[PDB]
Amino acid sequence: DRDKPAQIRFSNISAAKAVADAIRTSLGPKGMDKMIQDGKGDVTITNDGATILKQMQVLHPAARMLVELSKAQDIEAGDGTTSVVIIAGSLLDSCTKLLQKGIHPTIISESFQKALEKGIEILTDMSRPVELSDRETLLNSATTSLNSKVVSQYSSLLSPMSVNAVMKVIDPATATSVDLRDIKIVKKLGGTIDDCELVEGLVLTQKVSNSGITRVEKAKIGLIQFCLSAPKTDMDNQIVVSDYAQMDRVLREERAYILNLVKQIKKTGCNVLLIQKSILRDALSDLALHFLNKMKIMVIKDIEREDIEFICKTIGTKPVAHIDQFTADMLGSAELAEEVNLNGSGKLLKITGCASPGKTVTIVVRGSNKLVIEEAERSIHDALCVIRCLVKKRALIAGGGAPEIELALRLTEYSRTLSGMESYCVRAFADAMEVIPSTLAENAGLNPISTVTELRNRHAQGEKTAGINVRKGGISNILEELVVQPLLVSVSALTLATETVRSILKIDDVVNTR
Amino acid sequence: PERKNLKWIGLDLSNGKPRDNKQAGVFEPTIVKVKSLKFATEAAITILRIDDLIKL
Ligand SMILES: Nc1ncnc2c1ncn2[C@@H]1O[C@H](COP(=O)(O)OP(=O)(O)O)[C@@H](O)[C@H]1O
Repeated sequence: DRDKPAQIRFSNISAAKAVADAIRTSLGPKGMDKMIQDGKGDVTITNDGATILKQMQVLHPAARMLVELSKAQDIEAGDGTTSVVIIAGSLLDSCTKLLQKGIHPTIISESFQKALEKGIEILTDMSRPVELSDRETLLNSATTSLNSKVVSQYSSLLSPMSVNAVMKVIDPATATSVDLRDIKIVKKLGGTIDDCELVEGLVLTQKVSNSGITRVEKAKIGLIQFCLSAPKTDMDNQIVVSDYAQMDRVLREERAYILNLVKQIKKTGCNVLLIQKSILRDALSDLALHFLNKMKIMVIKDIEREDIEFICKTIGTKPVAHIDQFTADMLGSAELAEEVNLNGSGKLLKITGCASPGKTVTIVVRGSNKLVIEEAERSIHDALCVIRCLVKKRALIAGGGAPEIELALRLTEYSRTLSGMESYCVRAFADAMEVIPSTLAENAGLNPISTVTELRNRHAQGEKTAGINVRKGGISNILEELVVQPLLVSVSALTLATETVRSILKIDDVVNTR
Repeated sequence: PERKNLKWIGLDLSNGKPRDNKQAGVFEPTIVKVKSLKFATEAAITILRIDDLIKL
């Protein structure tokens, strides 16, 4: 009937509001910390919203939908994964009082879609475009958008890695980017972090052997995937062992059995073999390794699946399996190998990979004490992420609360100008846009209502004036502070929030189960 | 403002009478006190920065 769907909608709205209010005092650089307690008694201090959203667990359709929305927002854009929850909560709080009066959800959804389209068009018409066909303007935009993510010393430390990673000019200013398609940043322990340089081909870190000379050029990779494990017995001891007889049998089975397979395999050119991880093999027979020491020995272990996928994509080959194989589709490229250490500990080999169809290049970073390596990794990750976000479009704008107030005033004037019963619903959107500046003013340590009123008055008087400052603690113009953000991080977020609100509003009736 | 080396009397352990801790007192390293004050301030700031402890 009508009471059951109304109660279901009220319960869903209450659950969504509780989920949104469980975390709210964390937006901005001056956010509060939270100590999450584990099930065993361990406590962990954190302040990121994504970690708290992915760590906690709760069974509810609205909570699962919000988690999926946050995950999609973090995957698509990559920044600002906490404002969408507040936007959805404000929209649901507005829809609550909209439905309390007696309005059909179809008109409310149409008004929300119209308001979203108007806000998107206003954000696109207000933002200013830039250029990026050359390298000077691109480097200027990079150094202008990179000096506002972390602290000053960390920024100065990551600037060399940033300008080394931004030099990867492969796509000639296309529509989309492939920064997540052919990038494999490895990590190496030991040495100095200053010894970093872009490396093509392939980089490994496992010792080949320990014999005489191993400086050859035979494809430098063994395309083999068949089983190399020893045939396991049916039980411990099949018979009674004491004197000879049984000793000679096992001796011949250990010496004159796998050696025949090694001989029949080594009859083909390019004697390069390897193996994957030693997660299922108990112990490898060293007699086979001693017999393989002659006529050139080359073996590399500790190989994962991602390494195989990277090698099969950079070179441009396909692995083969099975034993009955009389083809010749397993060779590679021969150029140069056999590398030594770079004045320090830790074995690491590099291959530049000359004359190869795949121009994939990675960055080999280092560090010490496992303290500046992960930080630099996260820094270059955020760097290439914001670089891809900037190269995806061309529009940019500054943050602080001014665009939110501008959009709220525009929606208010549009609802005042546009006629129809839906305009009231549009007015609800006008009351669901002044949450970020109020939260920022509350977290800064000033009066939020007075600051919001002053910002609204300044926007109504001189259009584009200033916003909300954090370092100084007042109202200063943003043009002096080097801080900007792309337009996609707002447009995509607003569209996703509107879609989630429409999906959670269109779902009602009864919730049957099995 | 008359001087900075004198007029720095303190407490005494033998009895409850102020005694000048210059002609017969025991000096203490200032770096130790500075590090202790810095650690105390850091601990106070860390404790005050903690909001809630609920499993979120
Ligand atoms: N330098 C700055 N000056 C003013 N506001 C800032 C500055 N840096 C960040 N902010 C504000 O902080 C908000 C984001 O805070 P936070 O949630 O900690 O980061 P994220 O959204 O990337 O997770 C943004 O809305 C932005 O307005």
